[PDB]
Amino acid sequence: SALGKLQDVVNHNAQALNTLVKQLSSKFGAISSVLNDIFSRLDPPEAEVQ
Amino acid sequence: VYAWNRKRISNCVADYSVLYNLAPFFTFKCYGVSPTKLNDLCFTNVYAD
Repeated sequence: SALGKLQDVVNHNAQALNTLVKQLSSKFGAISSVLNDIFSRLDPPEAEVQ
Repeated sequence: VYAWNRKRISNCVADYSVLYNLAPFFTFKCYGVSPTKLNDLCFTNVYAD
């Protein structure tokens, strides 16, 4: 634990970046979280708001 | 209409460009999928009534 500060810097950056990448698979209230499936499912009038 | 038929479609390739001469003056207004890209898709179970 002597080198705690540098490892804390590395851990902070890694976990923030990993949170960013994991949040990409969030629905945000969609029917589906993949834009391709949204594109092959609905009319552009509602695909637009989706 | 009351005794409508039910047909099972499976283990075959479905083409939609053929459904022009067989059914003139058709209207494919429909739901659940964009008809523009029915060509590049796969369907697990198809029922025709």
